[PDB]
Amino acid sequence: ATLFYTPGLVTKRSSHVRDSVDLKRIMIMVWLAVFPAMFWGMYNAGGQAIAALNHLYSGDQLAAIVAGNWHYWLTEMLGGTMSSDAGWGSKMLLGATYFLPIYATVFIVGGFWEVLFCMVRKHEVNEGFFVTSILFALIVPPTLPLWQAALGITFGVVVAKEVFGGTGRNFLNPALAGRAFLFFAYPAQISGDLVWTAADGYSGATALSQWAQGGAGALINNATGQTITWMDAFIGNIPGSIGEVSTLALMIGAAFIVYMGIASWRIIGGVMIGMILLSTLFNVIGSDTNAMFNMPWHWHLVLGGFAFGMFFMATDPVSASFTNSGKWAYGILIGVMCVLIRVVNPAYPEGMMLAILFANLFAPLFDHVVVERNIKRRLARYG
Amino acid sequence: KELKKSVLAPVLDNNPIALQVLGVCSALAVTTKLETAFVMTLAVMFVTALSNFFVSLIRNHIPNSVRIIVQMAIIASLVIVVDQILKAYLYDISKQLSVFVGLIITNCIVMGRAEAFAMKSEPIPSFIDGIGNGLGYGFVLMTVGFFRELLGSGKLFGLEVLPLISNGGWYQPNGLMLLAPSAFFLIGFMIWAIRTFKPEQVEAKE
Amino acid sequence: MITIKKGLDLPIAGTPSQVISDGKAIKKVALLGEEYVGMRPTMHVRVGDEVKKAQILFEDKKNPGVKFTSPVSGKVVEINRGAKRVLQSVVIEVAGDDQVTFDKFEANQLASLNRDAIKTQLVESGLWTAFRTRPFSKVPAIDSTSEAIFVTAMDTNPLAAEPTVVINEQSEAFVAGLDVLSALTTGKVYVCKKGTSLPRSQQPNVEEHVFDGPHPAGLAGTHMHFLYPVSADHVAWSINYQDVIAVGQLFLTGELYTQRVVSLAGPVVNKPRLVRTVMGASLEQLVDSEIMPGEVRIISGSVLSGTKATGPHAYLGRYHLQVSVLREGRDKELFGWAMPGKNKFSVTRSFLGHLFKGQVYNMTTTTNGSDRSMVPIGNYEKVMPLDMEPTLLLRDLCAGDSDSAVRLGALELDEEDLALCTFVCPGKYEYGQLLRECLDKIEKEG
Amino acid sequence: MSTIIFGVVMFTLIILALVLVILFAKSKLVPTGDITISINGDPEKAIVTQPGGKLLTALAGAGVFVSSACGGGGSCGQCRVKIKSGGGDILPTELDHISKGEAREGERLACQVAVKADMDLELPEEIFGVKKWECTVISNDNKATFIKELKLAIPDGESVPFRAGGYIQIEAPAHHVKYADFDVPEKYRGDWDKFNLFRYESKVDEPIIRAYSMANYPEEFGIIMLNVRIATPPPNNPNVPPGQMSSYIWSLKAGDKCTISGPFGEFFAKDTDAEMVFIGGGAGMAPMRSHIFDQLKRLKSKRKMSYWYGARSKREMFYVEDFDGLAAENDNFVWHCALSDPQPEDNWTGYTGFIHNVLYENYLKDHEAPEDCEYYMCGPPMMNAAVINMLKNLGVEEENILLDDFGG
Amino acid sequence: MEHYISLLVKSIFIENMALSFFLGMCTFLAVSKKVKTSFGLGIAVIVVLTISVPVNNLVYNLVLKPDALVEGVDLSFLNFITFIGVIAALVQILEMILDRFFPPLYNALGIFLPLITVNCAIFGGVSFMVQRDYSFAESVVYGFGSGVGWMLAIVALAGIREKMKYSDVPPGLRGLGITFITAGLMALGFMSFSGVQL
Amino acid sequence: DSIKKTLFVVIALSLVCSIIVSAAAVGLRDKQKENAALDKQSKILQVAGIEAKGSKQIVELFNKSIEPRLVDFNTGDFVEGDAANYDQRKAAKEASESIKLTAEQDKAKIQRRANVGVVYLVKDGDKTSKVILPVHGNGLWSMMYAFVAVETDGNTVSGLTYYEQGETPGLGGEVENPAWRAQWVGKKLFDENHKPAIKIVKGGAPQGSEHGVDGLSGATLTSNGVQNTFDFWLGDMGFGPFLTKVRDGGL
Ligand SMILES: Cc1cc2nc3c(=O)[nH]c(=O)nc-3n(C[C@H](O)[C@H](O)[C@H](O)COP(=O)(O)OP(=O)(O)OC[C@H]3O[C@@H](n4cnc5c(N)ncnc54)[C@H](O)[C@@H]3O)c2cc1C
Ligand SMILES: Cc1cc2nc3c(=O)[nH]c(=O)nc-3n(C[C@H](O)[C@H](O)[C@H](O)COP(=O)(O)O)c2cc1C
Ligand SMILES: Cc1cc2nc3c(=O)[nH]c(=O)nc-3n(C[C@H](O)[C@H](O)[C@H](O)COP(=O)(O)O)c2cc1C
Ligand SMILES: Cc1cc2nc3c(=O)[nH]c(=O)nc-3n(C[C@H](O)[C@H](O)[C@H](O)CO)c2cc1C
Ligand code: FES
Ligand code: FES
Ligand SMILES: [Ca+2]
Repeated sequence: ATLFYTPGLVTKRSSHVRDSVDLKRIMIMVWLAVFPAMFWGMYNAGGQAIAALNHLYSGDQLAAIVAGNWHYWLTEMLGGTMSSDAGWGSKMLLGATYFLPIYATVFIVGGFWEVLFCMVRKHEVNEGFFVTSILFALIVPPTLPLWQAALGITFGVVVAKEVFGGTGRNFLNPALAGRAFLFFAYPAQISGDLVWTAADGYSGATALSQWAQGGAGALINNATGQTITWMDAFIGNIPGSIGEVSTLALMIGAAFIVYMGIASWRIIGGVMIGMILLSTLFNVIGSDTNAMFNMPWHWHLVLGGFAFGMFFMATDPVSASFTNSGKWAYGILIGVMCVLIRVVNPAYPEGMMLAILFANLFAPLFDHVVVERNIKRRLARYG
Repeated sequence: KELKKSVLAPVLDNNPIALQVLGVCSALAVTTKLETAFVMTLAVMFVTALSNFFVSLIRNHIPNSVRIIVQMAIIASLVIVVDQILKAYLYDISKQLSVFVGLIITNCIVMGRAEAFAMKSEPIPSFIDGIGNGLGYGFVLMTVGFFRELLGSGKLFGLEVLPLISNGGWYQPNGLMLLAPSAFFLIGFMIWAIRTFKPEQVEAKE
Repeated sequence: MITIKKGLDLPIAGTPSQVISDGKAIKKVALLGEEYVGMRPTMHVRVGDEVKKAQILFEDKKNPGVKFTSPVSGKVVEINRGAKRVLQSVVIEVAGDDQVTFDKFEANQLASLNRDAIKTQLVESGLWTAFRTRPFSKVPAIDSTSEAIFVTAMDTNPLAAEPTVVINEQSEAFVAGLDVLSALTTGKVYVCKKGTSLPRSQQPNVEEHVFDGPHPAGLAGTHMHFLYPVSADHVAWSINYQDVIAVGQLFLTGELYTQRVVSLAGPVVNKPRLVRTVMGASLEQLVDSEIMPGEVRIISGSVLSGTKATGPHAYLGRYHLQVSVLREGRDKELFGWAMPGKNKFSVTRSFLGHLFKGQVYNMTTTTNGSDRSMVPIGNYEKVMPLDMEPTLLLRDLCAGDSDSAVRLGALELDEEDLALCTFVCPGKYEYGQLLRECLDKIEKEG
Repeated sequence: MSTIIFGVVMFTLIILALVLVILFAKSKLVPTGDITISINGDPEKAIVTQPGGKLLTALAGAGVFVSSACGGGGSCGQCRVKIKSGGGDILPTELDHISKGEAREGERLACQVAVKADMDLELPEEIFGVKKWECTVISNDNKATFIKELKLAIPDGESVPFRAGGYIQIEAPAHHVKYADFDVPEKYRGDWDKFNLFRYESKVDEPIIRAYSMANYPEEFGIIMLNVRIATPPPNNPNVPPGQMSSYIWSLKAGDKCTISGPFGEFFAKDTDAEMVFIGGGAGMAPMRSHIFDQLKRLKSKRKMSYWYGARSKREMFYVEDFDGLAAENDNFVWHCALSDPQPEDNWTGYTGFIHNVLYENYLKDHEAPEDCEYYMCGPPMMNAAVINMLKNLGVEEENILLDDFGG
Repeated sequence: MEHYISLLVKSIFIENMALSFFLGMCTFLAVSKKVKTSFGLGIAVIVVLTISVPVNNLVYNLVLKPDALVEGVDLSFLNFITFIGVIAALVQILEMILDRFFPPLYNALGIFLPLITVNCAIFGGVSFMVQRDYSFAESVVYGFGSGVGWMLAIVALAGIREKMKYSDVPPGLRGLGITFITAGLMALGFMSFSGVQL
Repeated sequence: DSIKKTLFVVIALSLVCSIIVSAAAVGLRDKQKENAALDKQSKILQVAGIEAKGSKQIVELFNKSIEPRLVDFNTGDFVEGDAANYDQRKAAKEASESIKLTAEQDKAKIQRRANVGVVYLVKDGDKTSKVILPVHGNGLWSMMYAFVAVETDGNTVSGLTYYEQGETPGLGGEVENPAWRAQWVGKKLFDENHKPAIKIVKGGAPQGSEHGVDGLSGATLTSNGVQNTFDFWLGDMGFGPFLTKVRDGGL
């Protein structure tokens, strides 16, 4: 309807000329900014799946595993191959047959909840769901069941957004309120080591559990036998979620939305300052039995979901602070809580989701402190 | 029959967790299992009824200075007797109700009724009001416990209803139902349903 | 010298050529009734009564004693009344030169007058309506005074007239008006200007201040926030430079001096320049054979804060000093929001227009987008130079929290101050009407 | 068995120590003096009282209610006092009833306050100076099908000091009533027999207090002239008791003195050149007769006036000759009337319909400036709400309308 | 001196009274409209909690403990009545000591300062102290930590409900329903400290 | 009102309530003790294999088949003392009955160790058939307590149960699974060199090996706890010397 055409309205009152930006352009720019991370995530998921399958099985056993799962036999039908000499085309196709069902079911179910609430409360259906659906489908593991994906997006849309009123009226992160529902409800399929590498019968840990086990010397990639260098964890050759692994593509995508004024360099610098300060404190303290006290900042930055969280999920405008003085505090709190949940909490090997969902409650307190200082400065007759 | 409307006013017209906000901590922390929900419903009903009856019996001679001390003495003696009887004949449920067999003293329903209705009425309508508010509270306990226990472990009173995967069935339990956020959400949507079936309890917009 | 760093100089095409040329012959004038805040008129005329210059047309029910008088001598021809019989305009048709005169004084003896003589002169002449108080932007009551009269002697609106070109012709009247204001006020007179030179008054309590930077460095609200912060019990007045020239000419000649120099400009005006024009003139006769063919919108004031003049409102307002005309953008475009909009203006850097420094745009009256809810991407802090919290303040205004908005600072404001926040909002809100509803709530609540 | 003895002794000691320390700390901390209030800040009529307790009971002990309608909760917001002394903290229910601008001076609700410290209260407007009178009944002739027009007289021939349109705080005695007890004149009995209205029986257990309105001007001494509407419930079930003060009158035989008091002063006519337009209300017509006769005789207003008035039938109509003679002797007056339910036996030669339509389609639409006028209104709910819609649709702002209705 | 800081940090964050043990919900969800009223009630709860926990620890360790008065006699059934008596007496004498002065804090809370007696945070704090068998200094630090954690949670909810003036809630969920769901989301966010070994 | 009236009414109320409360509190301690004993007697009879249903059957089987003793941990010898009244959890808190574990031996993170310990001997008429050792350590969310039923040779395991755990029930609370407890039967505790050899393997056990049972799937951090309990308690600070005496034939 009004997706193709601008509405052709005119202004009725005081400002007879307006800007040129709208929620359509803003949310479509943020939706385009994660396309490099999407394409690399599909490539890397396919590469890890093929490497694990050819490390485990071989020959007729590999043929029996291939002909017994539709992600493998469809990929070999459409033209690719599942042997060790696979191309980037076959790797991205095998990543696509894992990612695209999750994106499809998340978009359709969340769109149904959007349309139902919008028909009941008699509004016009707005954007922002374009951002929420892709950010949800890019942070769940590549082996997540479709019904759990539907439940996660149902919780995220209904309980966190559409009860409070829609776009611009909630207070949490709707893409992370759904993942927290999945993470605390069905944690057998979103934790561990059976879930991250999208293979069959591959049980091997990842980069943040290997450090917490045995330090930087235990960062070995069991599929290939090689070791995980910093350039590998920076380029994005590690197991993990779909589109979180590549810090280079995340920086390349988020430099544009930082330049355009949509994402906030205040929050990004706050998260970086908090991470650096707490990780340096833990380095200088040091411990003999906890192997995470001596993880430097240039390793905290690249592993897990720190770069995706800091760039695309800590910079949500509706949930953040509204003051320039409070955005630094909100970012610093996010960084401190992320490094703290990583280092000293042993049940969870990564803490960016819980850090963001914890600072979303204390952002309006920082708003209140800054605006109360301003009200005192006003009552003293200087503002 | 005045007793019918007296016991059936607070089941849906004046529900103590829906319209008033009294007795929420026990509603959040007992409803994990339907057996403990039933036992807590019965115990709060018993304590509220007998407390209202006694404080209405001596309502003329209670002084203005130490009315709080006298009311908490009566409620605390009743709850200590209830606790000894539970620990003697219902020991496993008493273990599952670890500290909340003491917090019936500081539950707000018992003292709110003993202050609002007990001090200005007759013992028999006081007893009836206590029973009615116990019922109106047990309704919310029972519904939240039904949804939480069923969707979170596939059981009702311990009886197996939905066969789990570990046994070999088809259901995989929702691990969030055993935590208090699920109680919060279920009570919120129950208030939505109650106030959309009865629209004279809508909070007026400011 | 106070410099403004946060602001926006809007690049719209058609900047006028600052020379004063003669205007067209004006045949109808009108005294608009809706544009005075909180006025309830009691009409002193009906259709067909012959009036004079400075003869009363209506009083005020809520501000007793003030008189609104006709700008020109002629004959009433129309009294338009809208829904619920609200007064819109009193259309007068000019013929003749009959007028009501007053007393006159010398040049140097103006500075030492009696305050009540000054006030009765202004009230009988109907030039008392030039003062707009702050807060609440009403005409001030006839028996109240103020310690700060803020004279606005600069103009940073888009396509606005240059004040020095006007003032350099009527320097003696400007200085006499400043001396009268110095005698009228209790404390000081705050002449706010830019870095050029203006005629100065030799009174000790007439102070000159230099404001620079982009808009809104040329608003009385910004001048008040930086020089005399007002509140519920501190009340400051306001008057632009043309009305000070009017006060000076009134006290030097005895006759109400009603001429104006307005800036006729826009994207669709053939030769934008300054014109001479009587007060409250008819814009449809002002822009006769001055506009390109095509549907156009004739605003009375700048494009940021100006009353659209169509029909019974097609007359120049009281407090407006320019006319701006522009097209009508009623076209549907396929995928218009996804273009690399080289011909599209924005404060942010989404569009490719920001790389082309020095461009001017043929901006049309369209709203690029539908009404949505407010997502604060950080646009208001870029174009609000004051020491307020813009996102919190505007969210309180949209929510309808009068007490909280007053506490955050919505007493010092006027709808021409939130014009830029209305301008740069991605949700396409209009905060002027919300501020007016909030201030009307504060007034009615007492 | 030793544990039982120790439990008893330690329970008693543990309770008694807390009771003793609470009583000791209270006897050290809380005041015990005799606090004082002074009415109007005056040495005479000042009242000493015990600390605590609401101010509602103080004037009730002093002998006036408040001038309140409701004592419980302060929901109507009747009790007000203009206190200049320090009373304490403001309460939001006061700030609901008394807006910020008025509450800035200190207009507070009385029963919300619990006076526990010293205070000089204002208590203005001579509510201490209210006295009583034992009004006799003259007759209760029925002028309409359902109306109860009423005449009373004050004992020994004087005049109530009430300001114009001010209804008294009239009270009622109690006596159980059936409709068969109610005496009916000749024409209205047949249609009341058509509704067979003698069928219901009612009980008056307590003397009900109802501040009805009266039907004369303050200068008319020696006669009080009250007013009473028909008492009628939903007529499917009239067994529930309707209108206890009305039913007290509907079988009353005249000549018994009635202890009543409490005048009011609501209808303040402004002394200006304001055009007055009195829009009718059927029952309660005579309040406007009272105010217009006060403005004719007591004040001698020569400004332009009007009495648009609504009627169901000419059988329902009453007091015609009053306004007929008034418009005859008067220069600046005109009076009209319209049928709500037209019937053939009148053969009516005037206006008909609702007062909403008749006023707009006769007078106001071609009027010059209705915003300068002044409108008083007292009548039926929809026949008043439609007229408020009409007047807001035409101009006039809220304060220029002066509303007062039966029960608001 | 690292141990008592460990106890304070734990009792503020890891074992929050309002959002990890879920006690006090009636006042937590009823008095959460304005942040200044929430601040005042938080300070009152802090004072009453840090007074009530050490005195109850003294009474327990001197009298109610098994074999404390006479060997062979244990009086641990008077626990509940002793605790609620000491809490009620402390609240009453503290409201008198307060109400002498302080029209700032008096009538700002108003009705709820009598209602912090029947408030499960204080009784839960006393019962958990008795269960965990603290000493006197650990009792003081635990009481102060629980009080500051409760104040933190209620001031957070007040700030959220003052941010929610802009929102549009369906009419069935205006007020109590959306307050329940807001508290549920807050409790979901506070599970970051759920596994910490402190 | 009257101080005499308030003091009299509070004394009378306190007397009545104290009589009722003290009677109802003293008159039930026997039943509370019986229930608290039966709740653990059921678990011991269950891990001994003897089926139980009903309170009479439970008390009758426990008094005729199970025979508790007291054992000193360090020397590995028997110590005379009251068996049915001992509380090892509370005796492991006082400094006169427990020792401070240093960090190099405390593999299981329990931080203390009682001086005397309690076991249970399953009797078969006159012969001793089994010996049940209560072991515990730290998991992820709680202190996991358990029993283990060792046969008379001091090497063989005949059953295991977990009667106190607070893990998440889908991931690491599978220590209470019958399919997981049913693997421990027949496994050896020690090797031929008399060293602790119980292994929790990650990814499934070898097909019938006598030293490694299946680990919990997706729950390594609790599998480390289940490994550390036996790694410490089969060591030298636990049931090591007593197990040597049982192996030599001290029963
Ligand atoms: C200044 C002023 C002037 C007034 N003047 C008049 C006047 O002239 N005439 C007049 O009648 N009132 C007048 N009133 C209103 C007066 O308060 C009413 O008499 C009052 O509302 C009825 O009180 P009651 O106890 O007599 O009614 P009750 O006898 O207790 O009966 C209740 C009232 O509602 C009706 N009713 C009875 N049962 C039901 C039921 N089940 N459901 C619904 N309605 C029921 C009855 O008809 C009756 O009027 C005036 C009020 C004010 C403030
Ligand atoms: C925004 C974001 C938040 C995340 N939060 C968590 C978390 O709280 N806990 C967690 O185990 N994984 C979280 N993850 C996934 C981790 O990045 C990582 O993929 C996962 O923890 C696997 O652990 P690993 O780092 O060893 O691969 C999050 C990912 C993203 C993108
Ligand atoms: C909500 C939640 C609860 C968990 N509970 C446990 C648990 O109780 N026991 C356990 O061993 N692991 C638990 N885990 C998993 C741990 O985080 C741990 O990462 C997992 O055992 C993976 O270890 P591994 O990769 O070395 O096998 C839980 C995970 C989540 C998300
Ligand atoms: C830079 C930017 C980042 C955003 N990040 C998120 C996000 O992380 N999760 C989400 O659900 N919506 C996100 N949105 C969409 C929007 O903010 C969301 O609907 C708000 O939470 C409104 O509820 C983002 C929007 C922008 C412009
Ligand atoms: S707080 Fe639990 S009932 Fe009042
Ligand atoms: S009516 Fe009782 S206080 Fe106003
Ligand atoms: Ca132990």
